[PDB]
Amino acid sequence: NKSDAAAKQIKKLEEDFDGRIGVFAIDTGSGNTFGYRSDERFPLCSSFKGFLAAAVLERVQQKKLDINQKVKYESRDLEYHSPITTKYKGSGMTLGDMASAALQYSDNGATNIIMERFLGGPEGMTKFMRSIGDNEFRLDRWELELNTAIPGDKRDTSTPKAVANSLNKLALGNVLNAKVKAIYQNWLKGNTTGDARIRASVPADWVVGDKTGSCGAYGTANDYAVIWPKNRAPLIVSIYTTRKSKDDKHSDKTIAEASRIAIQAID
Ligand SMILES: *[B@@]1([O])OC2=C([C]=[C]C(F)=C2C([O])=O)[C]2[C][C]21
Ligand SMILES: [Cl-]
Ligand SMILES: [Cl-]
Repeated sequence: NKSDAAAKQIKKLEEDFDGRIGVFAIDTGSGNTFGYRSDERFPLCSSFKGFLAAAVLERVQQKKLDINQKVKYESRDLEYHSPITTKYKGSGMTLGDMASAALQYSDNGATNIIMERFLGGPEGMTKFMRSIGDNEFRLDRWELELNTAIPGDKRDTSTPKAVANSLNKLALGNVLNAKVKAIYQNWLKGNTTGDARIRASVPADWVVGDKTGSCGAYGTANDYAVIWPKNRAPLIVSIYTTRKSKDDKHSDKTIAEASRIAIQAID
């Protein structure tokens, strides 16, 4: 009833913007869930940089990488949208600072360096997600080519559900020890690109961590979040969208509204 209506709201919302919306929301207290197109495929865009930061932390934790290790790149042609790597280029950044920049500012340079040097490229990225029991997620290509978001292209996609479950595992589950879990949570919390998405759908006094993607093509944008309400168990939210025509612009407000809806459905 509280779910059959939630779905109606989402279908109307996708029709409204001539597009396609995928949702998965978990209440980790009640075990309640809500889902619309949650097993349909959607492009990741930048949103996997959230999971890359987690992969770095797992390595870090196995004492295969030092979080404080200097990463040099003074002679690199930094990819477009590297706002943070660009500033430190003359001096390198720690591994920690590089991963968090991948997450928090969606920095392409940080992303690519980490995938090449420490994680085994996209295949390694996909392996890491398998290692935690995510079967849907796939990363095929690098920045920025992975952002094409061409309809029916399965490269570099996942499902809203697979994304949610995964976030749950990494942010709230037992893939990371207490120390590194806390860093991960902090990183998520300090994401700077998500104020118009899932965060705009919740009271100001809930803490949120999130990772957004914006493919910049076929109106494809997304956001995922861990939400900690005041007197309540953490929520997980997962919003994925595409649009019909290559030129369609992405809709921040549609993501926020889909977040409003999902949250009400698991409440
Ligand atoms: B990406 O998918 O992430 C991204 C880009 C541009 C602007 C954005 F706001 C964001 C985001 O939301 O993470 C480009 C780098 C790709
Ligand atoms: Cl970001
Ligand atoms: Cl964890």
